[PDB]
Amino acid sequence: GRIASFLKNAWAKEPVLVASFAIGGLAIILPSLSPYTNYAIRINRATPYNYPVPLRDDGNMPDVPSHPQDPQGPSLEWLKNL
Amino acid sequence: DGPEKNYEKTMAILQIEAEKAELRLKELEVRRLMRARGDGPWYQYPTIDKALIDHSPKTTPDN
Amino acid sequence: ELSKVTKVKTDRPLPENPYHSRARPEPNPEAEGDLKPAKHGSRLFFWTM
Amino acid sequence: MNPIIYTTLIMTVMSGTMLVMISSHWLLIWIGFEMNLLAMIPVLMKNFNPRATEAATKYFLTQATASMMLMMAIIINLLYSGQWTITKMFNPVAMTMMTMALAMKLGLSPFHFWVPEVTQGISLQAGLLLLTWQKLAPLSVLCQISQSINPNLMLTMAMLSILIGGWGGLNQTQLRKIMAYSSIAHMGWMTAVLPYNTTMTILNLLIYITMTLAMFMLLIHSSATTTLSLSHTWNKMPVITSLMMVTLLSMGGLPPLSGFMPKWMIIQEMTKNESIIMPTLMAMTALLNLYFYMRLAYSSSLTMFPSTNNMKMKWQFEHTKQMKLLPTMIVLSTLVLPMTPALSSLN
Amino acid sequence: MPLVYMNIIMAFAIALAGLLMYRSHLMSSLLCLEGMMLSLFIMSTLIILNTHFTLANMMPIILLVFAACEAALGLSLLVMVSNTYGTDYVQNLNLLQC
Amino acid sequence: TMYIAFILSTIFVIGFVGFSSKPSPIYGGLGLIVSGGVGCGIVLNFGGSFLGLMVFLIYLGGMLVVFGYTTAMATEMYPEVWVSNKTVFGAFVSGLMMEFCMVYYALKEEEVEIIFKFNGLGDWVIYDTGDSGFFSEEAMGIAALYSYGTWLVIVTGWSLLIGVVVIMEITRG
Repeated sequence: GRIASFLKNAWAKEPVLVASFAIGGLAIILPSLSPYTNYAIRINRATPYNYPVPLRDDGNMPDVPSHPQDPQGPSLEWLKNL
Repeated sequence: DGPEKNYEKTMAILQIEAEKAELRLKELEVRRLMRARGDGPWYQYPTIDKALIDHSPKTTPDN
Repeated sequence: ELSKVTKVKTDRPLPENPYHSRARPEPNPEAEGDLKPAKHGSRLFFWTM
Repeated sequence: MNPIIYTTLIMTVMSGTMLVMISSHWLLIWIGFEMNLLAMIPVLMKNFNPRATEAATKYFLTQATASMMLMMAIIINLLYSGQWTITKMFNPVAMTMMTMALAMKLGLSPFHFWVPEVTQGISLQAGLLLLTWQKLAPLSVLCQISQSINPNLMLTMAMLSILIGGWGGLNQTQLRKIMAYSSIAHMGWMTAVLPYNTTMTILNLLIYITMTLAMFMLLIHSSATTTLSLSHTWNKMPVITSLMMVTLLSMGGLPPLSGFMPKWMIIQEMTKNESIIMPTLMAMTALLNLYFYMRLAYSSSLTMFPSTNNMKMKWQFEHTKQMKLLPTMIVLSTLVLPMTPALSSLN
Repeated sequence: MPLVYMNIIMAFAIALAGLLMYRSHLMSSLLCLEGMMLSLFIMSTLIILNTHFTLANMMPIILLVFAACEAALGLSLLVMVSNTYGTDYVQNLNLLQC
Repeated sequence: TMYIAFILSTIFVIGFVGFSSKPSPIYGGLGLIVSGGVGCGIVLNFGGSFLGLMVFLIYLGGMLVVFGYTTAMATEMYPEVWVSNKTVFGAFVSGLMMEFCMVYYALKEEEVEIIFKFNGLGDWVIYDTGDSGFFSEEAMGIAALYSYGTWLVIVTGWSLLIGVVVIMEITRG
């Protein structure tokens, strides 16, 4: 009732502010309600800005990939299909 | 009361006051030595915490 | 794949002091046992307690 | 000024002081000082008068110069040490510059000139904040760097502050200027023991804060800004002027009143460090402050001055505004001497 | 130290001397304040860049922000003096003595 | 060209003398303009592209509002220049002489100690030989303000808002 009258009056007298608050409101709410924000984070972590310094192999590192391109290690196959 | 009551009270008071004086001199000397050396629990001015140092592979190999 | 962290199996010994650091100074003595009240309270001039 | 806006400005001043007293980074201490100045200027100019604008401008200029010198000292210390932490400053020139800046912020002489003017320009409400709360942050910074403070410079500033505060207080008939010069003298007293024992500085700061809160709140409760206007208060409210006389006697440093505690402890600590001439001179120079306090006590309560006929109407009405902390501040500033061994809690 | 550090410190000193030595206008004092702020910015920036203190590269921007905050404070005080006296002359600030 | 930074710093000092002698605020404005531009040049020469451009941009915008006021508050029927008053000219000449004396003493005498110890060698010496890679180290450190410096962002934003409030409260009568 009162909200509808206020919004109709707002968009009839000051339509500029109505759009700005709507656009500003979406910019705060939508990022939280999105499944791609985590992908945006992962992409930033994925980019290798600095050298991947190797670690000395003590023989007890099963998952650490002592190799050029053997299967062990993180994969960017998710980004390829994005 | 008897003359011995004041006698013993005076002895106790003298013991307490002499202990206080000796402790005050001892405290002054201890504080002076701690401030001069900084090897005691007092006058321990803070230094940089070593837990802030980042012991991780940096960008340049020479660290 | 060229950005992954790899294991390197070497034989050169791991450096013991890469920074050539000096001997760390001996820390101050650390605390003591339980607490007891001050001998005669606060020994501040005429205050007996 | 809207009360909400005034509360926000007061909270911003307090948050600036808490930022100064809470951070471990020099940049944040400087930021807190800047916020304090920014939120203090409009508080100084809450009541718009040309005198208020003049006070705000002078205070802003002085604090801006002090903040610039402080930031220069911080930058030089970083240059010569690569450190931002509040610790033993590693450059003597930077230490000197920082000491000058902090003394200018506190109003230590010969950077005392702005205090009597800014205090007189602003109202009693703003004067109380200026003379009590605005001393916390620079004193805290000085207490954090007391190890690196050159004792000679700080002692010279303290002695000059006491001398100049006493001398200035003697020629003043405006209550706010008398309070400002007394504040200068007490700041000198506080900064005298900074190189020796900072807990005595904290004790003196607390006692001075209580005494000044009591005095300013009594002045507000009497709505008096001059000796003549305060003299009339004996007729309407003798209790206020009697309590003012007691608080003035306490400020003079007369036992058994609480004002003897800071001077006594300061003399003790300075004699423990084999300094006997400086505390003696400070004690002797406190007599000027005691003089102008006594003169005020005469004009206010000890002697009765001529009132005016219109006070008869004022006799019928009772004060509406009630300062709840005034009795506690009066008691703590007059009858706490039997409680000095509480000094340890400040450690 | 390099000579550029000497020049920047000297510039800060000159600006400080200028601010401490008023002549007539309050605007020139604010100019000296802004000059000191600029000199401090340049000094801090050179120090941070030279030592590669990456995380401290945001310090000069904060310094600049509070610098122009103080400048706005000064400008507002200036307008009030002009409104109350007609000129920004520093001699009009004379009511408060001692 | 191996002493570009030194020349720019000398021009910095010259501009500081120029607006420190207190000519008409209009002329102090261009003095500060020159000083800010030359400082931007120095910071650019030391690798601070964003920082130098930032001081250049902000002061350029700030001195504009000062100019607006110089024509509204500090407007003298006869605005004074550096060669209009013997006091202003004396201050300008004294500053120039001080700068020239210190420059000469620093150059001809390699090690100079006025208050700090200054070395007469070129500023190029202190530069580092490291490689930043695919980085603008200054830019990354500055952008770390929103990730690392959340507290700084909060305090600065609050100070700016309170600054707006303070300006409105001051300029209300």
